[PDB]
Amino acid sequence: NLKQIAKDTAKTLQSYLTYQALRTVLAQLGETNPPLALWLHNFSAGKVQDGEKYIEELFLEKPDLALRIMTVREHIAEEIAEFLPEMVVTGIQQANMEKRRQHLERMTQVSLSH
Amino acid sequence: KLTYYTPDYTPKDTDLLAAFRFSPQPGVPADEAGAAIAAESSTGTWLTDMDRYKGKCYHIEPVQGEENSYFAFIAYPLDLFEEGSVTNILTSIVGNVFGFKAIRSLRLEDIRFPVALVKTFQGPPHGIQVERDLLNKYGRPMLGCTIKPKLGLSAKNYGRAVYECLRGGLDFTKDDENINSQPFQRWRDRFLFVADAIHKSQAETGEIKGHYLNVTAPTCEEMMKRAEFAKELGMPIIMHDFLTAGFTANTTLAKWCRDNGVLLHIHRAMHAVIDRQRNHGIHFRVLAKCLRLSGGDHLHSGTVVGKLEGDKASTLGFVDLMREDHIEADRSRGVFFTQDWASMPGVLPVASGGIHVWHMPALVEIFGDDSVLQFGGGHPWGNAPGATANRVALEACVQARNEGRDLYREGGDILREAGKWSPELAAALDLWKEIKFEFETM
Amino acid sequence: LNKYGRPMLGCTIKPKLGLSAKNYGRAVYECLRGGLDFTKDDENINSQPFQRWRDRFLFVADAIHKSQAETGEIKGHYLNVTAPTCEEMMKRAEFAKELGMPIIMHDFLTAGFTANTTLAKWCRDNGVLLHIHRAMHAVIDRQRNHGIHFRVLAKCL
Amino acid sequence: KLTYYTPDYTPKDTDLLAAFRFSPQPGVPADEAGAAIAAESSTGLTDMDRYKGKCYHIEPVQGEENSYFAFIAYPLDLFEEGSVTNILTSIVGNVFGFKAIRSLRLEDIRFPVALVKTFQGPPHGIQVERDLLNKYGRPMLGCTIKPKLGLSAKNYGRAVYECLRGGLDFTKDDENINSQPFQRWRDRFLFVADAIHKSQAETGEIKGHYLNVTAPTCEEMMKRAEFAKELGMPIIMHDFLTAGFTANTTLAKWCRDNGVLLHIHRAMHAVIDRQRNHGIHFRVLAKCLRLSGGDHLHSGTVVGKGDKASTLGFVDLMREDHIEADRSRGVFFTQDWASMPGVLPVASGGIHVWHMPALVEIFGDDSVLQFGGGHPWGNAPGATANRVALEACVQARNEGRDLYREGGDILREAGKWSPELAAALDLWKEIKFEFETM
Repeated sequence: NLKQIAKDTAKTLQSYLTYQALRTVLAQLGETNPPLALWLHNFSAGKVQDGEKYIEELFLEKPDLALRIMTVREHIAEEIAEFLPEMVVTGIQQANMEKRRQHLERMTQVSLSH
Repeated sequence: KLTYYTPDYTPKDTDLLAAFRFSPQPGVPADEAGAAIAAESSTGTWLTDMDRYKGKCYHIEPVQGEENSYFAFIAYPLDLFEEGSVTNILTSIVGNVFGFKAIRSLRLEDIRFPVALVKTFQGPPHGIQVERDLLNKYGRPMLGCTIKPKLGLSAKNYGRAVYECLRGGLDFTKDDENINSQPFQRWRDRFLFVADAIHKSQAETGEIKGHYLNVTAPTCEEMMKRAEFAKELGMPIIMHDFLTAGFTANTTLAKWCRDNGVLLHIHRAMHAVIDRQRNHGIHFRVLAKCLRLSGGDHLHSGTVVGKLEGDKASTLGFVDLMREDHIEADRSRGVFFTQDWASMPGVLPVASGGIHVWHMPALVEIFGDDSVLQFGGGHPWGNAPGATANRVALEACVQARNEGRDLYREGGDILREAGKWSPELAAALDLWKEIKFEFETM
Repeated sequence: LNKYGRPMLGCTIKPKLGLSAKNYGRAVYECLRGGLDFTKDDENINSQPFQRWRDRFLFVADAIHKSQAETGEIKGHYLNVTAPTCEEMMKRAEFAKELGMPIIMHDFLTAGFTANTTLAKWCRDNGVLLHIHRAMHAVIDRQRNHGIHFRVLAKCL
Repeated sequence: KLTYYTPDYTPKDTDLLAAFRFSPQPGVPADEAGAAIAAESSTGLTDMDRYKGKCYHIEPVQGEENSYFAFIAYPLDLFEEGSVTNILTSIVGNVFGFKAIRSLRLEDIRFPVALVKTFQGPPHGIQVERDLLNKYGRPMLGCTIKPKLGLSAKNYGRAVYECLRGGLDFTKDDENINSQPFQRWRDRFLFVADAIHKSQAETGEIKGHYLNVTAPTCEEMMKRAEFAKELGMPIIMHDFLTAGFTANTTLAKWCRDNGVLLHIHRAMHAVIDRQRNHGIHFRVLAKCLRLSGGDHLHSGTVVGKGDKASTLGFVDLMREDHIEADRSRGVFFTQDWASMPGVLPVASGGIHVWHMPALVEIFGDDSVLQFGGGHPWGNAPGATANRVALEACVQARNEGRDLYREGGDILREAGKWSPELAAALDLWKEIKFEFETM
């Protein structure tokens, strides 16, 4: 149930933080090394979905490149993870009451026309 | 001065063992609880050597994480229990101890039946291996399906629908579990027409067909009257609701089955009343070991894919518990004690309800060859095509496994390919336009 | 049996257990079909944790019927009804009869003479042939200086 | 090499264990023999390793040259539950005919607890039986009528009554009396029933007679057993060996169903258990009777004949719940019974009254002292003599006396209170050997 849901979200987040670690090294290497940054962009296109099936694909080819992102994804999560929960909940709660407000205003528009 | 809590007692092999989990009320210490539970289930009164008969609580530990929850292990002398009688086992273990005023909640988690006691039970009337030789079905799980709806359908017509299915390439068919003998479908008639469907479909497919006939009845007399008559028709399989009918009535039926070489399907109606809540009741894991012991060849283990994690591990555990001969204690799969069965035959777990064709590769990778995958409701073309679809999907799955493919990672394709050969399978797969979540990229 | 002018050919199947009913039965068919009159249960085969008699009987019956129709010759297998109680021993013979088997076997010595006298009458009543295995005979009849000679036990049987 | 001789295998508790003594023929190595005996009794797609019987220890019987003890382990799957017959057939069936062995004898068998749990055993057994007969605190008295035929059932009936009223607990049917032309069984039953009813009323003590149900067919045996049940008889007897184990196992379940005690007579046993070098020893058979079903069993007299050491052993085996291996008493492996009840040993034949204090001290309160014939005054005074003699002994023991070095006095003393006991003792002017002193 919930034990299962959180275990999933964490692995998805771990897979998405892998995507974002690739996007930072590509932006930081999009200037210092344009030819090699172009190669990494071609290889990783559509391989983003699974975070652990991506690292196993990059370790099989360029080992120095795979260990870098591993340190990068480790740095990001150790920094931004603390702030996550607050932003998600109050984000959703805001979004939700806002969607309900607009629904009650849509409700009253169907009310007075009836 | 409490002789019912013995922390040093190492259990004998011939002992019965039981693992309870409990929440003690404010004030009650854990050792007071486990001892009382031990006393009540055994002697409990408080010149002889009574020691033999006193059941001992031999280990207590708090549940990892959960606060105010403890595991209590209790040993029971082999002499406490009447032979072949699960009834007596139950009455002895779960009879009273659940009512304690000093306990917030009690849940029975597992029981180690000693080999010495296991030997006093008949067990399954046939069990996995025998039943394959009986039906001549090997190398794949068995396909069944449920007919919807319940009543509001004449015998002639229920029977017709059963034929449509079986003829379409399915092994089994089943009575709705609340179908016994009502004002508009008396059993004698349901049995006549079902028999006719089996004989016809069987001759037409050249394959052994069966329908689980629900002999569950008000009295032992009546229950037998029906099984007796299902036998007369040469039916290879009957079903019985072991829980709502009760264990005594079952033990009886399971023996009769062995005597008449009739396979015995077991539906666990009303199981959820007992086994649902984490904090109270008995776990289905226990009732399954019990159903193994009393008797039965199949048993509804529920599906493993509708329900999520932790059922998974726990269900895998007790599938093993009813199938195998020796089961290593593994806490992570919810198996508290190592269980032997001394060559007592295994029960076929039955994966029931809420599952359609897409689930097929998953089901095979989980349950393997020795399972019964029930399919009750619904394909856009009718019963037979629906059956064919399910059948081809299965055949496609088995071979894909035997060829050496990853039924999790390749389940999609293994079906899509097979679908290019069965339009019935196509129609069915195309009925479920499946959802996948990709996060935003670029 | 309609067999005249020659002795009768039987044969024992090896091994004992560690063989399913379906498969024991298969081996029995292979033999009988190959031109033999009889087949026999290993003498310590009654009803064990991995070959309950009811199943051994089903599959043996099937082999007889098939092989018999295929050879056009009367086939039989000695079914070992030797059992713990007179009740059980009869339960089996009764059921071997139900299958139309022409012959059953019985260990007269380890089962005992009372139990046998009983079975031998039943056989005459149901016209079922009765094969007799002398298990445990060697315990009594081996030594020259002590015991009973098999010659006697044979007159008794 | 052979996979039937495994010198390192430690037996699983759930195994069935067997101890054989054999002389191998000139040339035949011991390990080959133990392995063939193992192979033949058990088995010989080979995941067969489960079902094979293993020979796991061989040793030379001290003193006796060319004698070996072979220990064989059997898996719990080899044997049909509740079948003593199949147990035998699997163990003794064929291993005794080997041309490579000069002689084989089966000494002991450890029945595992998981198998024992699949047998009824005694339909009542010691403990229960007393509660039923109301007899406590002393061994029970019985005696055998003599002769067999040549007595009209009316007279056998009169003779029986004489004994039960004389102060006995039981009388017995001469074991070769089933139904002969001049004593048809139903008549015997009637007159024995009437002898119990009379004598029991007059004494105010539960009286019994072991009615001999042993018959040609099972059908017939039940006809007798249960017409005996119709008469309200407390006990019936059965020749478990000559009748057969199957036939018995049957009767014993019936006895539990109808609450009728079971007296087991061990006819024909000498044909099997006599010879040291060949056969099955009685201790095995005794265990099998306990397993099949029976409340009494003739364990034979002790005071005649080694006999002692070996007899006390299996008396322990048929009475106790747990029995420690002790080779010196004949106990080859430890034996549990898992609360299966004990069988009352029966001391039969050859014993007159002088033996009484011995028999009490050897056997104790849980035994039947059977006294087959003859007191100079008739059956009744004979029965009285033997009762007083016994009562005298139970009390002498309870007071703390030494029944070996005092037996003499204990009887001569109580001998001065029963003139019937006095005349019984008079009959045997004792012989003691003194060496020439002075």
